[PDB]
Amino acid sequence: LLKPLPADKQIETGPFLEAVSHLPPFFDCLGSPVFTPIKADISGNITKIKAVYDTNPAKFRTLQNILEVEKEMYGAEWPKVGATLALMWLKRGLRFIQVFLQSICDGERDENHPNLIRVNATKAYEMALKKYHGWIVQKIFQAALYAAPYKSDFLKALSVTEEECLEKIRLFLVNYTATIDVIYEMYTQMNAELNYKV
Amino acid sequence: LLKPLPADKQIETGPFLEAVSHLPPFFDCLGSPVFTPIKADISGNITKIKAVYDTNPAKFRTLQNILEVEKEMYGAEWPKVGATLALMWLKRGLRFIQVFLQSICDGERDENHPNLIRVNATKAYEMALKKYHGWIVQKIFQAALYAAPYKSDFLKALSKGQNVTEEECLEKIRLFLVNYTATIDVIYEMYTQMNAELNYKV
Ligand SMILES: CCCCCC
Repeated sequence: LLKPLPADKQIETGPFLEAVSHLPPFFDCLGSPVFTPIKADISGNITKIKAVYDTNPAKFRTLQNILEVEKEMYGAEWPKVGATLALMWLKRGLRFIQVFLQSICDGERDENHPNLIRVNATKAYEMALKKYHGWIVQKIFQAALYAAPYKSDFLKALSVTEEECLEKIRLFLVNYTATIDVIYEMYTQMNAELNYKV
Repeated sequence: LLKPLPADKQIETGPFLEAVSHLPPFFDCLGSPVFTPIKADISGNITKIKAVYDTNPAKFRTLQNILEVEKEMYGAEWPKVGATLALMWLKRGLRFIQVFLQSICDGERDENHPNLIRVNATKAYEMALKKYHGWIVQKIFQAALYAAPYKSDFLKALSKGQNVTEEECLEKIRLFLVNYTATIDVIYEMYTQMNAELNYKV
């Protein structure tokens, strides 16, 4: 469990990194090597933010410290630089995981094919990543969906019943959603969000 | 350039690793983020072979030493393990680069769609990797060719900064290919002789 947001809504870097380093394996529960590059991309971001943090933990104590310090340090290159860029991408993946799991927990599905995960992953993708992907990467997303597991199999890998698995997940989603929201609002407030497409 | 093959055809782990270290950036010359995971995968292999070798340059002096030693270390798990597995996959990416450049150089081409490299990448894929990829990854490869550059850009990017003609670029590549092609053929031969090749698919 991620720690809850303090009153001031600031996120301490070290403990954020520690918690989110546990999430790349989420993609291993999908059950196919097709999803390895996704895990590697999210891990990459985390590694890079950690590297910046470790150069000076006091100065980069919060995620906000990271953005404001880097903004001065890189001037006209910022925000397409350093840990600011890595976190800009990381939050999108983290949002995918949030929308995806929330959707599953809320019982969104295709009534004709309730044990697929297509409508949920497609929803998450739409809300988290689609806007930042060119048409070629979107066609790759579509191919990758044919590697998706059965919902029941994914929930089994995420592990002690299935009805509770969903409840553990709902409990996880509280502070996770709240933290991700704060990070997005931070990017918006600092005009650190970019829109280029891969 | 890669060191030449000696008489004994034993490939020295340290130089080889140093030479192939220059190759992952090849994929950056393709000009799209779509090829990044391929860069990362080949780099991964190189790094893993280095981590095993660094533990004892002497015991792992040769590529053939890696296979011999690991065979003993890991028993029934081998060859699906360590640097042997890493190089099993590395060789396939290296052969992709071999076949693809070789093709380009030799011509080939389509010319109902004249200056797209779909045909050269495709030959290279078929001959090096397709057999080890299941239908989803192959479908992914198909979508990824849409991101492939035109020929000239590619060559432009390969020599980038040095100031060369297309013709000059090509012959530089041809020169490179001699100890590279020879070296990759020897690695493939070693895997066959040591019964270290696996055929599982991704
Ligand atoms: C480099 C991408 C810019 C997006 C902001 C409008």
